[PDB]
Amino acid sequence: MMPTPVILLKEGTDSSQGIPQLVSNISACQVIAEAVRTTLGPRGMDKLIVDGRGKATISNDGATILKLLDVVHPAAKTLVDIAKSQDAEVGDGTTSVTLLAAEFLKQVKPYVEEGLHPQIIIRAFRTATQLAVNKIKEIAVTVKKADKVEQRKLLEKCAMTALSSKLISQQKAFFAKMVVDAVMMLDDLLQLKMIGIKKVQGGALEDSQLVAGVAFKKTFSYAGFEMQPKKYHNPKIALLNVELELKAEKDNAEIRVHTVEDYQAIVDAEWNILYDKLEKIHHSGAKVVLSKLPIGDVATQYFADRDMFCAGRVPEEDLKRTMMACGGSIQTSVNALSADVLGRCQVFEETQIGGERYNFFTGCPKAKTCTFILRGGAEQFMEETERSLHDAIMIVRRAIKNDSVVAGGGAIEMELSKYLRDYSRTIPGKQQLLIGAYAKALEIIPRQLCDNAGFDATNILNKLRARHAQGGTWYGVDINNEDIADNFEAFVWEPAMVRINALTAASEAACLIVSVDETIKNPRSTVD
Amino acid sequence: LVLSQNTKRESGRKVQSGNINAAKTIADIIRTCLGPKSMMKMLLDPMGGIVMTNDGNAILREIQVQHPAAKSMIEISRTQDEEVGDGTTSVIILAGEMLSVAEHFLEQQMHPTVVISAYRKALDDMISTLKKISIPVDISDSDMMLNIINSSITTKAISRWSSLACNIALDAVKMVQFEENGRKEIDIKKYARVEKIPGGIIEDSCVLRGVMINKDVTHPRMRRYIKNPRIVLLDSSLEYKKGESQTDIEITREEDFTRILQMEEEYIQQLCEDIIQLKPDVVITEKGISDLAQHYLMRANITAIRRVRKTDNNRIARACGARIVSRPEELREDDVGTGAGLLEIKKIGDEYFTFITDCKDPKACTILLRGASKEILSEVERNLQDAMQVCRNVLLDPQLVPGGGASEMAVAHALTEKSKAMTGVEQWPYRAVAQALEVIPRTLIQNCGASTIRLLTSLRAKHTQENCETWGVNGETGTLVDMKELGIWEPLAVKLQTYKTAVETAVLLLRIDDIVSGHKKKGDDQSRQGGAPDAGQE
Amino acid sequence: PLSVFGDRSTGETIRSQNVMAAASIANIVKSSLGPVGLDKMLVDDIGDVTITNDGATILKLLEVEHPAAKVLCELADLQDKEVGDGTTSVVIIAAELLKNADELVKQKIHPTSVISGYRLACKEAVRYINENLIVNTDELGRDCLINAAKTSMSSKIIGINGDFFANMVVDAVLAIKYTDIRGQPRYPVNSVNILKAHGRSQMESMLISGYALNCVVGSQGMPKRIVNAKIACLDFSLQKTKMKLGVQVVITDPEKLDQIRQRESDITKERIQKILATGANVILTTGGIDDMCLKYFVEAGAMAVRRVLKRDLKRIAKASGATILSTLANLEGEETFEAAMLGQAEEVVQERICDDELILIKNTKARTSASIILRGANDFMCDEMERSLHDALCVVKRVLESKSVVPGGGAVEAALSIYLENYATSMGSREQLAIAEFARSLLVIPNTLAVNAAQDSTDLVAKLRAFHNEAQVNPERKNLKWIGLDLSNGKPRDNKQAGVFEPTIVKVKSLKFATEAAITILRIDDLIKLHP
Amino acid sequence: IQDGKGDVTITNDGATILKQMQVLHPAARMLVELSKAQDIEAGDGTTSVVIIAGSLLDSCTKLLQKGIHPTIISESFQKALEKGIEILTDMSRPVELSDRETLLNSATTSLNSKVVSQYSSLLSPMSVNAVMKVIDPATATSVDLRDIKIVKKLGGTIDDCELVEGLVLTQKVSNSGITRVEKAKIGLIQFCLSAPKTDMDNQIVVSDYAQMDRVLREERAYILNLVKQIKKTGCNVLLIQKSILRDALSDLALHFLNKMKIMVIKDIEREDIEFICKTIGTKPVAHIDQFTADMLGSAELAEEVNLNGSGKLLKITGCASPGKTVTIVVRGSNKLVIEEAERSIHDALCVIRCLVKKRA
Ligand SMILES: Nc1ncnc2c1ncn2[C@@H]1O[C@H](COP(=O)(O)OP(=O)(O)O)[C@@H](O)[C@H]1O
Ligand SMILES: Nc1ncnc2c1ncn2[C@@H]1O[C@H](COP(=O)(O)OP(=O)(O)O)[C@@H](O)[C@H]1O
Ligand SMILES: Nc1ncnc2c1ncn2[C@@H]1O[C@H](COP(=O)(O)OP(=O)(O)O)[C@@H](O)[C@H]1O
Ligand SMILES: [Mg+2]
Ligand SMILES: [Mg+2]
Ligand SMILES: [Mg+2]
Ligand SMILES: [Mg+2]
Repeated sequence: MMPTPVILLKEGTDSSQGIPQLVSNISACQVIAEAVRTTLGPRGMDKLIVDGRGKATISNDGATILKLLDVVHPAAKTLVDIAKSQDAEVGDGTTSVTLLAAEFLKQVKPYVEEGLHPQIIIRAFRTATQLAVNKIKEIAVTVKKADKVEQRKLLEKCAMTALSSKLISQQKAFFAKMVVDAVMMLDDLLQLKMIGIKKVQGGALEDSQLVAGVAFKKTFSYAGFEMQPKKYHNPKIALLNVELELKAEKDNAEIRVHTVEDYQAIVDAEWNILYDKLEKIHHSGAKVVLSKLPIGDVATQYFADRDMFCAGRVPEEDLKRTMMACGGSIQTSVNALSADVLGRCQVFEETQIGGERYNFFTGCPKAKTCTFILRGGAEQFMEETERSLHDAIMIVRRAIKNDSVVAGGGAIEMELSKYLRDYSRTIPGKQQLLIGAYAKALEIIPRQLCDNAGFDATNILNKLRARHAQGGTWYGVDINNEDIADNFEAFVWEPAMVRINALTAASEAACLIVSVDETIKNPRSTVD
Repeated sequence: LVLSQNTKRESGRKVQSGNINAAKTIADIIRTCLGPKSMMKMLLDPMGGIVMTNDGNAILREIQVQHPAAKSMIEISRTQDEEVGDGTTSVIILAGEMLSVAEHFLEQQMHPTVVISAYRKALDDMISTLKKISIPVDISDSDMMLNIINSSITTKAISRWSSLACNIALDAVKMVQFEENGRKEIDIKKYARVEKIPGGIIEDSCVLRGVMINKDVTHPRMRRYIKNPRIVLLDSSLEYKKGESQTDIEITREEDFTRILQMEEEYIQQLCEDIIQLKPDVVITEKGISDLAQHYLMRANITAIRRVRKTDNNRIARACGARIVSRPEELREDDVGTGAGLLEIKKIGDEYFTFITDCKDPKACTILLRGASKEILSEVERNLQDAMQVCRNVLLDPQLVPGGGASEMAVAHALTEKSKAMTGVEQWPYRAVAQALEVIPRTLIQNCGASTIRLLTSLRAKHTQENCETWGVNGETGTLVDMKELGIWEPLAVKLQTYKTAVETAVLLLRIDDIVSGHKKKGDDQSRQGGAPDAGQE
Repeated sequence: PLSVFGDRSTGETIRSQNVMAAASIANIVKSSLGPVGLDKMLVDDIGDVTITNDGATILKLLEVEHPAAKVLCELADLQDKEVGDGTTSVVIIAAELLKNADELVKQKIHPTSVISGYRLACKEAVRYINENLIVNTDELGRDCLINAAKTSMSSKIIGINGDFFANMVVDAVLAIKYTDIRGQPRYPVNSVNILKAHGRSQMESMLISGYALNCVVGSQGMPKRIVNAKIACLDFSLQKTKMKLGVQVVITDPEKLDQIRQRESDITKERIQKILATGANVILTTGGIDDMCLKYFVEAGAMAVRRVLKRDLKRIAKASGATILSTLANLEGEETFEAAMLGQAEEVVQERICDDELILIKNTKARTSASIILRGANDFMCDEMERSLHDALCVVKRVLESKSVVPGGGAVEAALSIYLENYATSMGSREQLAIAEFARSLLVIPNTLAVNAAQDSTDLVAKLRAFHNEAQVNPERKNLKWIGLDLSNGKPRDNKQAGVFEPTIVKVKSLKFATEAAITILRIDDLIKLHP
Repeated sequence: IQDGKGDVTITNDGATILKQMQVLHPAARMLVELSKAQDIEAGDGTTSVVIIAGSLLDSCTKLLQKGIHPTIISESFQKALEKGIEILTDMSRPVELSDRETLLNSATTSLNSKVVSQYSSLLSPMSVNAVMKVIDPATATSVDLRDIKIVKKLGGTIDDCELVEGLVLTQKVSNSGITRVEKAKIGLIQFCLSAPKTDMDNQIVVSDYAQMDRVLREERAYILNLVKQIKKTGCNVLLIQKSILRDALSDLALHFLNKMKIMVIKDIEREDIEFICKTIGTKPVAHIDQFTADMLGSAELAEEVNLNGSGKLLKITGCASPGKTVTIVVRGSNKLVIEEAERSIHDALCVIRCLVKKRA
């Protein structure tokens, strides 16, 4: 090229064009996939990443891992994006989505290198994706009985599957019961803010617990809080948005008096304002008082003398959960404290949980809320436990809304590879290669399972291809036996939407990455 | 890493368009230096020198570039200058135009090999058409040769003194013509030296029937004017020098030092006697001459000149008809040089100059240039080299071709007419290379300050008739003329070499799609060239 | 824990790196493969420019640091040394074998098994070529040589002019033919001299029946043309005689000094007289010739040439019938020069070539020799022409030594892909995959040809494989074996009838060398790079 | 292993790996010396010995932690070592070197570990023939592999390796035109064929042109008398030792030898002299007076064979009174596979040597 006295773009513009640019995009995607490969499946491992602040994060969750990697490659950002999208729409499959997208790209890399027009590749991807999605919706098992015991069994198995990859697999049956107990209490929108997850360092995973009620940590008590009682056996609960303390009646308020009698009247007036609020709260019958706003030392001692319980600065979310659990309403005014707005539980307590003090409202039968209390030996231990439970909870919600299950261990992947191989053998011959490549790519899930487990993925995939071509649709990897097995009978169940969205997202990422033929980086402004 | 950090690599349409643009830039540098109305350029050498010229090779030779395509174009100009000695701008412009019309086809999805095949076909047919429209010439017609040389200098600054320069070049080339042992030769490079003495007037510049050197007598008693000098040429020093071996002497006797010094003097006497045996008038040496040797030669009434360059001595040999010798004992009358008619040694300016300038049948000459300054005389020398190289090209291949772009238009028409039968996919590049030949008339018209569109249209139309292969442009009036009426006739060799170089470089630059740069030489051991064995060869 | 003073890559990391390096090297040259391949510029950090299509040349000029890439560069060099063609195809094939083999190793197929399969596939591909894909040049005559030369010259800057360049190449190889013990005809190329001279077009390149020397006469008074050339090839210098190191001149009688000085020159004179006494009109010497001696040659009417190159001298001697003499000394303790030690030639000339003269020795007896003067537009073109012509000469030499050729245009690679993908089914289960991958790798040559032609690589190679499968499963259609790519039309074509021939040794050695290189790189599973 | 320089090494040998990667830790350096000792004593097993050492130490870790003194550990290891010697000797079986199949299998196993495992069918029999030529299977108690010269030549494939029974020399032929001597009588001279030169500081003092000419004449006569005394014995191949003091072969001597039709090969190295003489049966001649026919070696052929544009080799094929010496020519396509081919062949030879002594 030539200098050209005046240049078109700003000096520093980096333009990568053509087949080399495309192959480099595919290679960057391969890197991103490798970064999460070893987390896939029951034999998957966790990753430790460290930030500039020096805080470490340990996770088996692919979305988390990729969020933490400071990926900057414009083409490799797309895998991060589709992992985020999977975590958003479904809550599981985040590693599978990245693996599938990268494997589609890897499989079409040879044809891309030999000048095959990308439009042809994206057409093939769209076709094979629609076919595989319709096939999942076709062979997905949806029990049409609406039986409750079978609908709890289904959710428990889907949750156990979603949890058989984490550091809580050795208690996953335990946690699965709780996850179901958790989502079977939420009302109809299955709000996640309605499930509380407290992390109390200290204790074992089996020491973790679910409270069908609410629980939250003690909140900056003043003097007299230890004079209060700490157990109530049928309390009525006043939930408030009220600051209970001697304060300026208003910030723009100015008192003006010209008499010492008026001075004393004003002092006593502040005191009577406060004492009137407290007396209304007391006469409502409430033996427990929670305020989203502070409760001063005067109010603390007042309630201690009346043998009531008070907690201020309660977080808004914990208050809303207390409301949905005990059955009251949050009051900014204490002037109408009817039993209609008070809440009620069978037991209130303040107990010690591993160095911390926690208030438990337990016994709420009308509870649309639950609170997980997770124990463990490290901040990141408990954080990854919470992430695992988030996967299980999202899985259980999606299953509740559509109990249409497929099998795992790569069973569904092998079935779709079979179906698409068959379909490709019936079409002209250009799309044949690309749809066969789609099929060969789908095999990355059982292959990676076998790899992470320490098997001979080749022999196992041979067994699977044969057994799926002989008749049989739910045969996949059996990890503890280093073999294959009917995973639908082994109860390796997976909501169909998981793999549906995985294929959709992976195919979209592949099509996007493959449609880009040029990358133009402008030079950074405000260089620094 | 895999390749070095300094290793860059470009590839694809970017490289192609970049090479073509570099070539087009080289062509735009010297596009205005074409024709009889060209303008001069004053280039500044890195040695503080100055070069005023309208010579394509001079310009592109004083420029330096870093793009390899531009390097290739400068090498084009060098090749054309060395081969034919003219066309150094026409070749560059034609290569630029061909690369442009190839950029047109590479923008589309045509492969460069297709363009190259079409270019090779077009070159074959250009050659055929040039040989078909050419005419012969009787090289014995001095007026014809002078007009041929005028058609080559009319474009250069010495066009003002045209009869003079033409006669100079013609006389010089005709004299330096030499046949020996059945092998014809000209060799304007080694003989026909151009010596330019700044000062005087250019109209007094002349070609001598002999040679001239910048030397004086060794002793002021020598003659500076001899009217029938017998001349001897030597490669050996007329001094007493050491031997090749370790010849250390050992003296014990008193008479031995004096006897050894007298032995030296007697050796010098013996050399000079070997010389005087042949009775020469002038003795010319490439090496030195001792003062005692001067004494002996002077006693013999011999004028001696020393420390002459080997090339000058060879020219003197060719001029006066002598054979250079290295051992005076082996001197013969067959080696003595008769043929010179006058040796003179005259003060030109403040410098003594030796002339041997009345020779009969001199096979070498000296063109004595006189003028305003060193730069002006350097330009005159370059123009004279053009003229003499053209005269030589003619004497070798006496076929003539019309100029003014007439040949370019005739060939363009012939190729356009042959392209109709093609009916393939190479007809477009073929017909582009045919219409790329018109950049010569076009450029000419531009340098006149006339209307390219109208004139080139009228000319393209004229050249479609039957007997119109000779119609072209008048570069001083901006009109159309018959070349047999104007007089601008180029040598067929010049045009053939021009077209060939242009087409071949277009081919060379179209075959390039990738550039790897920055890598090191990997060669430091005294610049390894060829030293190695092979597989037997018996 | 190790404490080694260096870096360490291990496992999939270093394997991926090796494959990346090999791929990089192969992608450098992939664009220069086949009649539609294009040339490359190379700039030497100083403005020194080199245009070339020769893969070995390109990889020699490159500045490579990775060892897995140095291996492929050395591979191209070795192919250039042992064959003279295939230097690009061998690199491409080695890199593709590495790619597919590393893909297998990622699937956790052991590298030993991949290596066994590659070795087996190489053996069987060589055998299948030698048994099914060879054509004997005897059945075809001389046009086979011209077609092989044109096939090698396609993809070079002497491509379309191959129609004529091949004739020159063929003539030259036939000219330098010599028969040895066992009566085997040998064609020792590198005895054809190739000179470069920018100027007249390529079509004006010249084949000289004889020899051409990039030298000139030593004195301008000497003749520059001689007809009945009697040639004396000398391996010593003609200068004033200097006594050797262990000899000193010590004068104690001044009356001797003159005579001693005189001999220092008279000795050399006598030698020259002896030479000239035999009739020698041309005297070539590897050493120098003082002016004193040049005068003897001038007066005799002889042509002396100094500083000639030893190899040029050996070739002129073998071709003209002369004997290179390091000394004028016989077995009788005297010093003489016999007229039998002379060579002969029908002419010796100093010819003008673009303001630069050279020497032409034309029509030598006792053997025929060959020179080629390449004529182009500048030094870059001429250098590329020299390299291309050397490739063509090597190709014709191989065709004449081993009289077997194979078709081009990916025909051999397509046939081997078919046969090896069918043959893998019998050999093990993982070695089976390795042999299938070797087969698939072989297709990178027609793939690259089609890609470079800017055509549908997939469709074309699929049609190729279809033709060759029909040929290998229908015994009445084995004549389809000769089908390969037509890159001027993008269509398969009978390449044996089209004239696209390559020496069998090219493909065979390409496969063997590519397989060995791939195995060597595919055996590395660790790397320790020590700090300098 | 890419060392401090650009020297690359692809290797499967434990001794080579360890000595090529500077380890920078006293214990690691001791392990390097251990692998060296195994390479000396046995020649193969250099990885196994290092792995055994590392494993014994990793075992000592937990013992030290248990609280055992690291002198109890050493002596108990000595105990286990003697008992293990006993066990291994008990499970061993004797072998006679006449059993060619046991040797072939030993060599094949030594090579399976290596890169040339593919070319085992070629390199194993050559590695057994080499050790069987340079010894007397009966009464032999060791093997000197210095009697087995390996000659690495870049070019061809590993399938082109050879077991030249004579000797091969990279020193080229100076006699241009004369190669492939049949019925060759070979003479190895340690004296110089050039102008006379005393061991003292000598000079030739000229004081008359007559002496000047006579000097060259007498030099020619001296050199010619030398080449005649060589030719008269029937010698047609001439190996000349390397001389750095004075010219071992003047151009005049080369001219005369060529006219006498004698192949001449100079620059022979002073370390190859015992090898060349043991191979051909020549006897080194240091004085022209003793250059007799009885000091020559009769070979059936001596040729300079081209390696397909990858150099040249001076190969002598056939030799009367053949010596307990053999040469292996190692071909290859890159210097790294060649270097590992050489090392692998050395491992096989050292296996057969480990078999000649301690026949178990
Ligand atoms: N017990 C099991 N046996 C075999 N395969 C399993 C088992 N549990 C989960 N899997 C499979 O492992 C995969 C889960 O991948 P994982 O990394 O755990 O979560 P994600 O869904 O985010 O990829 C699914 O294909 C699932 O079918
Ligand atoms: N008087 C003229 N009128 C028209 N054309 C001319 C005239 N004189 C020369 N020409 C042509 O114009 C071109 C001038 O060439 P010039 O400028 O000397 O550069 P070069 O000869 O080195 O290419 C030549 O093609 C010549 O034939
Ligand atoms: N005229 C042709 N038509 C079709 N294929 C050709 C032709 N010439 C060469 N080829 C193919 O291109 C491949 C590479 O050729 P080329 O690049 O010239 O040699 P190299 O690979 O040694 O650089 C060869 O294998 C040959 O089969
Ligand atoms: Mg999961
Ligand atoms: Mg001109
Ligand atoms: Mg080739
Ligand atoms: Mg071993």
